[PDB]
Amino acid sequence: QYRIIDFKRDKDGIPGRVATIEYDPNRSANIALINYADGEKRYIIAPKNLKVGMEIMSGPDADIKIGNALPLENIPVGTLVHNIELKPGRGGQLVRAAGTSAQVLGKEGKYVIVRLASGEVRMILGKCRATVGEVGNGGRTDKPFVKAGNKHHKMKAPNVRGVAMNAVDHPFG
Amino acid sequence: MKRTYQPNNRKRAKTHGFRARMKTKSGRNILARRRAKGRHQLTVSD
RNA sequence: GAGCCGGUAGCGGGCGUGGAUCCCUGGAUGUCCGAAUGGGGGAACCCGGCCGGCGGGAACGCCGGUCACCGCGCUUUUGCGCGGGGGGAACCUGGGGAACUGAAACAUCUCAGUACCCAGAGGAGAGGAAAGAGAAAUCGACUCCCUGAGUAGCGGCGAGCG
RNA sequence: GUGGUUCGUGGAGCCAUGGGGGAAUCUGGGCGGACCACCGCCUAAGGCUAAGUACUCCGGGUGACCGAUAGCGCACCAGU
RNA sequence: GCGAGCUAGCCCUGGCCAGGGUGAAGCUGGGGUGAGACCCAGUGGAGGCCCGAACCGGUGGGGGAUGCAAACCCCUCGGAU
RNA sequence: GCGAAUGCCGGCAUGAGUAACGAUAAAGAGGGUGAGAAUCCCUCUCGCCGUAAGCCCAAGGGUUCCUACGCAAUGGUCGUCAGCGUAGGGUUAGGCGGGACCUAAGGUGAAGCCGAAAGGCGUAGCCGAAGGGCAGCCGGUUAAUAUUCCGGCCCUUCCCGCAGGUGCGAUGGGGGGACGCUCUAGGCUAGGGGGACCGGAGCCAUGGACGAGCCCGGCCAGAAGCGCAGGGUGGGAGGUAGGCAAAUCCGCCUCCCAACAAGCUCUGCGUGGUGGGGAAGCCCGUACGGGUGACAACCCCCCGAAGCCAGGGAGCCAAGAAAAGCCUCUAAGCACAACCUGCGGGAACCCGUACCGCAAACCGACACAGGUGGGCGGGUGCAAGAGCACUCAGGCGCGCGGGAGAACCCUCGCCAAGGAACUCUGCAAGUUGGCCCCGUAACUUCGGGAGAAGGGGUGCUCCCUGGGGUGAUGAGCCCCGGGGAGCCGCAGUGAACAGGCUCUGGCGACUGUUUACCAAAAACACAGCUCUCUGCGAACUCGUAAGAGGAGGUAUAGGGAGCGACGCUUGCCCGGUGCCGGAAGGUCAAGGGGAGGGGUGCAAGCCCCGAACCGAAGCCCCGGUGAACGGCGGCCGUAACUAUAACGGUCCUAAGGUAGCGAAAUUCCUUGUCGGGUAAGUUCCGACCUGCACGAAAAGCGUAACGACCGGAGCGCUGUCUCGGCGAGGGACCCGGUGAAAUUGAACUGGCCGUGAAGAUGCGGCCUACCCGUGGCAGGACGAAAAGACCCCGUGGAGCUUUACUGCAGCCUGGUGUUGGCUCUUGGUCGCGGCGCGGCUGGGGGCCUAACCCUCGGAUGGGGGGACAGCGCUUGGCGGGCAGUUUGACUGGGGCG
Repeated sequence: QYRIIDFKRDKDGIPGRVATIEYDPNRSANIALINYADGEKRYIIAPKNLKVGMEIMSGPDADIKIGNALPLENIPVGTLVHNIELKPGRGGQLVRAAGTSAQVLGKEGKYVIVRLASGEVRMILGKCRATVGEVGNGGRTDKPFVKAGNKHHKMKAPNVRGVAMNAVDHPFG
Repeated sequence: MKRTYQPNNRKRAKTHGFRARMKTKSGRNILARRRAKGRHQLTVSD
């Protein structure tokens, strides 16, 4: 419903309980309200799995318990993640419903290796974080916009195209 | 038929009105232009 | 110096040589807008603290006065007391700044540092006692008029500029 | 690397500066047009300075200047 | 310098589509197999979906040509959550 | 010193007493006033609305509104009429709307951030609305106002007092106001309908009936008290590793009461009691009638919302805005005086109202059949319904009237007999048009193509029968069959609104969207595919540096793109070009860096030219590259009794067209040749295929459905046509009233055959030839419109293009700067193939790191990057993205030549 919310933990020792299935319409991410100890909440990432009955978190400590997330430092090798913590705390550093996250495919000193979900590879840094678990996007792909144009229903630009025009109009155009 | 005249108090006013002109460099300009220059009254005055 | 209540000549009424109309200059009022500046705003409207009479408050309580924008100095103390800004036909220097058109094209060039826009000074600014000019060991502020001179000279050495 | 100057890249200086190096306090330090010797001038890298020229909104004067389609377009409940 | 009270858009915020028709997901029940696939029947009510007013339009013909009008009148037509 | 510039300005004639009265929703009659009335007032027939030609709220316009006088001009005629003139007068609110409250976009904007200056952005706060919020309603009352004035009924906020009560006491917090769409239960006013059941004013004329007969109405609003009706939340303790920066609030975990319980916000009764209340109505206009007095009646059953309770419930996806009130509390003061309550007295503003308002008062310059947003829109009939025909309330007859009825244009109605042959074309029109039953083909992505195609039904009468709402169900109402019998007309959706169907082909799939005043299409758009730049502080787009956008997106993503479902399938060539990679080698800018020469120099010196070598991207050179640009051979021979071919011979090219298709909308020789369709068919449709010049990605062959697309054919039907011929309403014609307009030197302007500058009323010869007019018919006056748009000419202009010229924007790029330390290293060089050293100086690799930047993540500290780079200066380069010029003459037309 035209809004944002959470995206980056950094208060821990906190109790992570899988709020609920609030599959969400606004970023290809499907998240559920994450119930913290105090009671303070957050429509959190959609890293598939972690059943309703919440039951997680993270921590400077550990707990690969699927989903959840800590610094690079605190992370296995051969592991699949998201909550792409690029720079030191820059919260998320990639993978948006981009299921196929990154896989600490080898780390090095204040530098941890990452399979570039998108489609390449290089390294991050020290404390830098990132929570494993999948994504959530049920292949958020495909699906037919049949005899109409989902598009429009887009609210998402018919910013339509052209290319053939009659003129000689717009940038590199 | 829809000409182009349908005036709109709110509108026309707003849009044009002592102020504005003022607020502006330009506006201001001509304005004090008109002023002397011509005499008369002015927009909003309208 | 003896007539008047403006252009209105008209009705109805009136001031005046124990110096009226009007001519001057310095005044006190100067409602609302407008740099506006207390606050808001489609100008000429609608809103707020302090003082204020106290006011009809017939045995019941309000306008008036006021006041305060913000950038400037700095007696800094908690900052109290001075300047500004908005104009303005034309003219002034700085800041920025163009094609036409001429060259019988047009890229150099010209129109020009013009036209315009901007800022700002003034009643005038501009500028102004020389690391100046030139060469007779000669001259001396800056400015402006005539002259130097359409010369010395700049140049697709062309139009021109000069 | 541009300016202004008569100088449109030129044998091309002075003064003014966009970037980078970054001297001297009187035998110092620019200058007289590449530069150099000698001569001659001047003393910078802060400031103020009325008067002599310009301009007419204003007021006056004067006209081989006009007369209501001329003159400012507008001689009077016109920049309406 | 002047303009989106022209028009093309885009942001914000309300209003508006008389009637009718077609009958997919589903859920209920029944159906030979292990469960099922899957069938059928009921319910059900989607779709830039159909038939059509207002409303949006303005092909196809008719008039009009110093018109009613610097684009309009007439018959006709498409769209119609 | 002026005809004279389609000259400017002013007047004034033309056509011309012909053309027009702004919708073919028509009028006509009696009286009245007046100088004078088709055009005014009263009255009586008649016609048009009626979803309007209704009242209403807005926006816009602002006295246009009323009343008494008046018509000079505006009223396209009059005119005593006016939305025209002068004068006077009219619109009042604690509760309606705007503010004295709230914010999203957006706009402003102290601080903050960047510009040559003007300026740009912009936090918080403020501006900003029929979005949020907020305390009333019905009747009366003037010439006009009215939810404001009357009155009857219903309230709210502030203040002072006292009475009672309780930690009151910010707005900081928390809930909180807060919402999508499609759909639907339960209940109820609005609204409608039958009542012959109640009240009353009268009638019946006519043949008939005084009868459940005709005609009016039988309602509107309300303290709470009160039962149908729902409508919203649960209730205690404790822990509060403690949040929502600060504690009791709410958020989160644990144990008990965890219902149809109790809670708190709209409709019915009603009913306090008021009003209305029509038909009156004795005084009074018995008439511009009605102002104001009987009594009214005040009742029942029926239908029933597309938004009344309500923030419903159910489903769905594209998954639905922020600040007053309520409770928690710090500062803080009350805490015998702070807030809640009760009663009594006291206070309540600023500006808006008239009338118009699907409009002569609003935009179209005009009383112009143009547009303009919301509210039920009364009924009867039609399956339903703001569609339709008639009409209710209310509105109006178009502001020019008579008179003839000729041609002729308009709109409309009809036909025999034929029934498209008319013609480019069934363009038009006419067929057909509504609901029920029967019945439905090729093909299919099985949904559809079906309303397909093709019939048959419908009207009013009586009979017996079955159903769902009807509080049981018993004058009441509805959906409905049923089946039987029967009546009438040419006809029985009787009128009115209402598809022609089929057979085929081509393109594009499809609903679309678009060139406002020609073109709605095979044009774009697409859902869908493929290459593809991009790791964030993205990449591209605006921007002078900030900055926004992007995106609070993050590779199932964001931008660049050529095609444009789905199916089937996309082959061959990287020699040139763009690009991606390479960077060893050639080249080469600024620059370092020295041989050497030069000028002056008595001399130390003092200026230049300077070159060997080191030196950047670029370009040259190697490769990779096709849903990147682009291209994808020629002729001679041969079984072929005749013809490419199965094969063979070759010259050039980078290979040298593949699968599908084919005279297609790419095939001019052509109406190509064969076939079908026909009385013949240069359109079609099938097939061949020597494809003048298809071809897979600006796709290629096909493809159900789909199209106001285009083309081909058959049934149906009609004046489209064989000529039509009749008619109805409207101008045209005669009357009265009014009364333009472009063009025009001027003119009393005939035919001829000849002529002239070679298409003459005006010149020659001749022949007919009285003067004027009106209703017409087009030929000539080279008629009107417009100093040709097709043409060439001006070394005119303006837009797009690339290996045109140049230059800038941006981008890449060497050295230089605020760009600091530490170490690892190889190269040059001159000196003393060499090695040792030496100054020189060049390359480069590293965490750091103190600039710089960024970073943030809750503070100024940490973190990351870091000598980068941003960014300044010079270098060089790409560079049609843009800016400015240019691209000759001849020419027995411009060009090509």
